[PDB]
Amino acid sequence: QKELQEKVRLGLMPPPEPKVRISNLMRVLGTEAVQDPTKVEAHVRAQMAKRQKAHEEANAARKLTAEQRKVKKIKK
Amino acid sequence: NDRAKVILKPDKTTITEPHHIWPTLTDEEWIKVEVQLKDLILADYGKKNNVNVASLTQSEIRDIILGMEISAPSQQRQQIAEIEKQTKEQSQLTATQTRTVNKHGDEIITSTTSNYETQTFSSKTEWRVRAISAANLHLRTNHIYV
Amino acid sequence: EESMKWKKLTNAQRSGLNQIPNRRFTLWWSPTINRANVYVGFQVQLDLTGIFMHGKIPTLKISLIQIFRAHLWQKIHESIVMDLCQVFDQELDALEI
Amino acid sequence: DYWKSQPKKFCDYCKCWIADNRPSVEFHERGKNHKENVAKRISEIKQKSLDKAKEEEKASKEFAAMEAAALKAYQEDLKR
Amino acid sequence: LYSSEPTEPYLSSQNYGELFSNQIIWFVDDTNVYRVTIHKTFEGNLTT
RNA sequence: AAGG
RNA sequence: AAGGUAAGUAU
RNA sequence: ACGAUACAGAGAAGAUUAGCAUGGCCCCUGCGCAAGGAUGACA
RNA sequence: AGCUUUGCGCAGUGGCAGUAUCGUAGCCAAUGAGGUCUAUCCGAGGCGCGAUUAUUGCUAAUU
Repeated sequence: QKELQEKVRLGLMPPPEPKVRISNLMRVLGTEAVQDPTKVEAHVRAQMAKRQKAHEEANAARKLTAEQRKVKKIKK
Repeated sequence: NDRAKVILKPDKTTITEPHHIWPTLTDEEWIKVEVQLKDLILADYGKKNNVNVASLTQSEIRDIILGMEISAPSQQRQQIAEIEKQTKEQSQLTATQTRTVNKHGDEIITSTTSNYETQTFSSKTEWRVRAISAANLHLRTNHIYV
Repeated sequence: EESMKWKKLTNAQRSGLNQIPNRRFTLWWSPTINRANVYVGFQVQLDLTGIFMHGKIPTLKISLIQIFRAHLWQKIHESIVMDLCQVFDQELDALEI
Repeated sequence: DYWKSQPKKFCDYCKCWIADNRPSVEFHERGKNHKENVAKRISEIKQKSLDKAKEEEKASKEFAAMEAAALKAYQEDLKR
Repeated sequence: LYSSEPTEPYLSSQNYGELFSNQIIWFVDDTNVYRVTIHKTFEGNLTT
């Protein structure tokens, strides 16, 4: 956390945008949600899908190959 | 009402099912439709209020879209705000000399700069008002009761 | 007064905040406490105001200072004078002014 | 009944507190005392700058002399 | 000292965000309960 | 700015 | 006789 | 040596305000690490 | 070949509580911390001190 804060303050990293959900949509951007409801909904869902995609990519990237699963099992 | 109906159907291809009140538009099309409707609302508010839609802030736009009414303060309310608040950046640029008395009852001539009791009463007899009153006096000349 | 009741404050701050009920009580009955018949003595004219204090009633003086802030007395006099000016301007011909 | 204290301005030159509005500030600044204090402050700033310059040149001279003496001592110790 | 009836919570432009909760809300409008239609005839008469 |  | 001084900045 | 004048005068109150993320706790889900449990399958 | 248990990470979603969360080149502690109930029985941290908007950051306003 300290490293991320130092990166943000130093300018190497952009500041973190607020996390927004469906229940959090109005509380974060009520002024923007009134003028453009569908656009704000699309932006919020895009952020949520980006978070989910990052989670899946992290999980899958670090996944034992099917042959590698056997290699661990064939060795133990 | 009339323009909004035309906006709700950009093309004759767009149709409404008998059991749906609103047109069946895709998720992306609704963004453009909402933008167009917001532009309608802002433009008509500007037309009715003689203001430009560019200078309206996000909070003002939200208030316009909602039912919140930004009513212009009355002439009485404008005067109340002036009295209720201290003079804005009061500048004592004008000095007035009046004949007064001191705390010991001695007649004295004092020069004062505080901007109180300095309002000017523009009367109907003051020549400054009557000068512009006599301007364009030929309007009364065309219509006569001979 | 309600908001400050539940805030972290020092003893002096809370002691100062317990006087508002007394100030309200004093100004409610001010035309009675602030009398020359009640407090026999000299009069002191409140600054920026036409109010005479017949005694040091700081509980009343503090709340009278707020009411006549921003030169309210002068503004009232000026507004009344201006309104009478418009009244007499509207009746120039009828009153032969 | 909420008490709002009027803003107050502190004149550093005269070391006094005045009301923070255009009339009072301009009246104070236009006064003789404020002008005298400003002139005195400018004179003191100039005097302090000149004194600091004299002190730093004296310190540079003293350090140069001490460095020369130390270099001579180190040289004669090396030759020993 | 106050004269007007005590003010109750009102749906304003500030608490508008609080409206979007998971609880059930209803919007009751009686503007169009008694409704009439008038037409302006070219003769200057208007009908109801 | 004026007074002892 | 008091418990009744506003704190000032200018001239 | 006050006071008179001209100016200011609210002459007694961090009155602050929302959003998000961290942190605590408790599950749930996915992935990795290290161990292990129980069971099924004909020539 | 699947299934599944425990512990440790890494994330995601969700819920709860801000009279509490940490820090320990301070001290004591399974060679027993701490014991109102069950005591020839219970078995783990306790104490002192320090930090604080009863964890801490940014962001947006007013300033």
